Amino acid sequence: SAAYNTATAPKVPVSRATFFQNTKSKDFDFKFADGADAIA
Amino acid sequence: SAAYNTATAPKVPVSRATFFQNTKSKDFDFKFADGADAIANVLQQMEHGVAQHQLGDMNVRTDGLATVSAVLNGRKRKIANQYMMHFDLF
Amino acid sequence: LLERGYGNTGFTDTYSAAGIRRTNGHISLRLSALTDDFEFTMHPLARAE
Amino acid sequence: LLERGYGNTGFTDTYSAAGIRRTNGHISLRLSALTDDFEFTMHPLARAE
Amino acid sequence: HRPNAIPHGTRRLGNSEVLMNSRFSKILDKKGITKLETRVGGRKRGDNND
Amino acid sequence: HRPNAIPHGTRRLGNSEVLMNSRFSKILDKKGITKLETRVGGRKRGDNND
Amino acid sequence: GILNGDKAYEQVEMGNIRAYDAMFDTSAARDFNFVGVRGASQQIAAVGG
Repeated sequence: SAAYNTATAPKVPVSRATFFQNTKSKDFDFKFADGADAIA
Repeated sequence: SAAYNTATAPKVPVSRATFFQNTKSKDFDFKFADGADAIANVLQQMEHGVAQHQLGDMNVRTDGLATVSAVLNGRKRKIANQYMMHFDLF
Repeated sequence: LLERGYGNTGFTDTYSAAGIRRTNGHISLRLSALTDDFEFTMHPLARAE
Repeated sequence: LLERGYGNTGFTDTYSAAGIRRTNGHISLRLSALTDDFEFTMHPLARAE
Repeated sequence: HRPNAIPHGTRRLGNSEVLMNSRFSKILDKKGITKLETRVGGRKRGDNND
Repeated sequence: HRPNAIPHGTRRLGNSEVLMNSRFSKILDKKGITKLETRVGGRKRGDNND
Repeated sequence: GILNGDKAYEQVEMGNIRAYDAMFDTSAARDFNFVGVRGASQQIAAVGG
């Protein structure tokens, strides 16, 4: 569209996990307490 | 069958992956371009925007013995290992 | 160039299974320093779209 | 405080792809020493039953 | 550094090539190296005598 | 140890904080440190003369 | 946030691509963006100074 492009090869598909560390432990699952009342 | 055998215990089953390294990256999947025409194939490889062998991986301009190289990168301890491939120009 | 031998050791020509056990540090430790999870991050087959 | 520069090296301002290849040990080796499989063994959200 | 070069090589050996030599040279009990020692190993003829 | 402290920090930096500095300082070819050397770098005026 | 050591994203090398982060394709990534590779590369390079 009025701009001339240059041919190129397909690039390596990457996601977030390629570059950045997941700082969540896969060994220790901290559990949470129930409750839906605000005074409680 | 005329040969006397000796009893023995079963042995540990092994495959190729027990001894030899798979030198294929499981993190980076290089993608490929479509095409089934041969004249188109010449045009695809000759684009200035792509390179088959990098210029640092080609000792082509020698009086005989042109070599083309590759590098194996270890992703754990970050040690590399260079491999060559020798062609003749005689 | 220096040549190898069984100088003043009790070693002789054993079989491969017994020998590799006898060659403990020179095979196990050397091989650990020479190895990673090698992979090819390069590519010889590049075509434009 | 000491300033960085291309003193007596052939280096100039290259592009990012060619430069990162040129900066081999200062990126690959430094990053290996600064990284583990970090995780959070702490917790900010604690409620009694 | 250890002089470990590739004849007819294409690239200069980088830090990741000399890191392999460094890992291999620091084996337990110096199992990755050949030692050197400085010791009398000959007799140079003395100057102005026999 | 390297003096690497956190201003307004809450905890004292433990062994796992100085282990990070130790790993980073032992890079190949001393790529993780800035060197120091002892050498003439000035001229103190001699006592009882000019 | 924190960079990674589990992958060799700094050793990927492609021919005749001038920018480092032009080697990577984030169209299919649901959690990652075109500004997430530019930011990652700026942190990758800052490690080497």
